[PDB]
Amino acid sequence: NPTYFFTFGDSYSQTGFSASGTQPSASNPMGNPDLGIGTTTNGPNWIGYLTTTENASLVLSYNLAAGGATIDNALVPAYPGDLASQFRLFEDVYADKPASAPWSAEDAVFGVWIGDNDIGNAYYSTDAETYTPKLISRLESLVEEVYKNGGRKFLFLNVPPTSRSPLFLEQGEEVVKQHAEYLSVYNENLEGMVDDFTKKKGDVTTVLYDSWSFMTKILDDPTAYGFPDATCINDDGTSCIWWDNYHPGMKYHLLQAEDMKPKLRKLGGW
Repeated sequence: NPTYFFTFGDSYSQTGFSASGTQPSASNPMGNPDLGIGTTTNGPNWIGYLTTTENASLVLSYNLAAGGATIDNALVPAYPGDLASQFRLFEDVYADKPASAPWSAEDAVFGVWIGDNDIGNAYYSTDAETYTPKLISRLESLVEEVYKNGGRKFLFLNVPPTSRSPLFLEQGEEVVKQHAEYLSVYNENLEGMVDDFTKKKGDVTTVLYDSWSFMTKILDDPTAYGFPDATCINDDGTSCIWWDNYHPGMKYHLLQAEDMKPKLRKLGGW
């Protein structure tokens, strides 16, 4: 009895899954591409680990995340595959519960990790207090589309401290600070939305995962986690926290997935 895990997000979540590629099955839970391909980590990412390593029962992964995505190109634009377009792909192929993904309220989990690229492209040009609610409201409206389809179990990840990626550190401490302060307001508004949605609906099971505090703990004490420092880059994905100047490697993603497992038990697959 599988859990259907539909995910939405950006390069921290992409695996290159195609809706016309091989579809998830018990023998092939990611569908496509092979587990460990298509990511920004040198191997599996958090979704691959949650699906195949941390799972307590069969999890089938339909991963619609796309590189560089923002929430909606009508707000902060970037690439064609914004979160809105990912939700449209879901509506076009999976929302109506086809034989290849015959999901129900009791066995579908919708995971969303989004907002980093919106912050990264708006943190110096917009007022966080009045602009981040517009981003969060659009996210909520997209979540409502899945609710109307019958989705009831939701996983939201807050934005991690990308302010401390090598890419941002190179821009100076005051830019790190400006970006971090904006990011904090987004994450507060995300938590508020998730709380309000949960209470207003009354029939949903939700998890807000604080990726920000977890990664911050590792960046603040990297050697406790087997990393030599908090800034080095290594594309092996394991020798350093960072796989390139902006994206963490498979070791970080595994540590995060292991941290998430206990917090995901109420969602059915862990």
